Amino acid sequence: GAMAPSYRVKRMDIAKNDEECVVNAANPRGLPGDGVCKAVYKKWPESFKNSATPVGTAKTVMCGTYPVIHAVGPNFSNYTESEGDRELAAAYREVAKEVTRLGVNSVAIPLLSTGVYSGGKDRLTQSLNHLFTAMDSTDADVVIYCRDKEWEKKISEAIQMRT
Ligand SMILES: OCc1ccc2c(c1)CCO2
Ligand SMILES: OCc1ccc2c(c1)CCO2
Ligand SMILES: [Cl-]
Ligand SMILES: [Cl-]
Repeated sequence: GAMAPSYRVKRMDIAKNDEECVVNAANPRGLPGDGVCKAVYKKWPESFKNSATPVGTAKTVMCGTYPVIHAVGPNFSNYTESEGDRELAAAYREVAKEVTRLGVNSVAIPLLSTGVYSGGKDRLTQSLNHLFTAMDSTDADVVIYCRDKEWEKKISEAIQMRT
């Protein structure tokens, strides 16, 4: 575990992370995808061997010894707000199981269902709060990766609000 498990946020490409494993914002089919998923495919293409897994689940595939945790958030275009909320909570609970199983001391994690799967809504708070609910009981250092300058500020404020 980490010395003093922390949350941090960085505004940069998760494919450049400095952590012991990465969480992909995957699609259920293990396809290269777009956004975070395509960055992950370019950097760790070997990790897409038999990476297909259902919505609300996570499936780890090793790229060398580097673990890629393929987490499948719901596409809110297709799910109801209620069912999508359940599946998004579930995906992060499966990430926490994988992070624990792997024995890593740090993980790089994107905000699931906030991009193309957001159904055109701002889900920063929804996605981050489900991230915290899952990861709070883990002792890995968590580094959240985002693209937008205003999102960085809001995620940082949310982390600091808990102290
Ligand atoms: O698409 C690659 C990429 C990802 C995050 C990010 C940047 C680029 C600039 C600021 O943060
Ligand atoms: O612009 C697409 C994109 C790619 C990688 C990545 C992000 C976005 C946020 C953190 O990591
Ligand atoms: Cl997304
Ligand atoms: Cl972002």
